[PDB]
Amino acid sequence: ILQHPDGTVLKQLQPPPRGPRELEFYNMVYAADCFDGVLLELRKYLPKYYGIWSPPTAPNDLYLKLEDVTHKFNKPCIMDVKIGQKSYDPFASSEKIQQQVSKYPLMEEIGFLVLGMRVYHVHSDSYETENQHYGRSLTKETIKDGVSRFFHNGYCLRKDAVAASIQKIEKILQWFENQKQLNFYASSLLFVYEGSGGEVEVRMIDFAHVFPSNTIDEGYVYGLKHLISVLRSILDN
Ligand SMILES: c1cc(-c2onc3ccc(-c4nnn[nH]4)cc23)cc(C2CCN(C3CCC3)CC2)c1
Repeated sequence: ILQHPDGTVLKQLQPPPRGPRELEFYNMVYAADCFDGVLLELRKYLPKYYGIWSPPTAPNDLYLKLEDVTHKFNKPCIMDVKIGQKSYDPFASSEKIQQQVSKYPLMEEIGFLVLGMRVYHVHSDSYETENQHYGRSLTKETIKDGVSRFFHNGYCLRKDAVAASIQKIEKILQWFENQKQLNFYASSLLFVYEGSGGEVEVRMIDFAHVFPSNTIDEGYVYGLKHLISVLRSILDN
């Protein structure tokens, strides 16, 4: 992710087939002739899409120009959560399935994985960052506290942001409960709140493994529901 002062991020297309798939996903969704009400509603929950972008002198070098979801924040607190029971897609090999499950074998059980968080602490005027290994360390025993960490400013638990996150996730869940045409693997929710009341972003990102489907995305739903349940329990801290 490259953060542009103009309020966008540039995301470089991943190597094929993933990068091209993500381009096609955005293209399909933000198709200017798209009257599909499912895809029209989905736009609300994605970064705004400004089309494919390449440097003036390098047509080879492909990026997506996306809304920076953090842009309107002063001190954004950012958490990326991979959603679903499976982070491998329907066309993965045995090896690829094994690669994906081994990365985090609790994916089926929990239905989400914290990819990272960046949390502004007021009293130190600084950020705590957690990486891949943080979320991949979390077990059933420690997931609730693992998530809670995101909402700690080093003086209070930001229950406002927790409650707001549930409310926004709920609308995304409603979207998924009303569509049977897309299944989403290894995709994420980007949570943002103000670290400097209820000012929150929750957006879907990372679409290198979104496939056509005939069924409810049950794995994504399970993850949203479980994530909500964790967030709900945190409101009782
Ligand atoms: C500032 C802005 C964004 C961001 O803001 N708007 C965004 C829109 C899309 C994406 C995006 N799409 N695909 N992957 N990221 C990312 C966006 C994302 C971040 C961080 C960038 C680093 N990622 C990594 C670290 C854990 C995974 C966590 C999220 C920081």
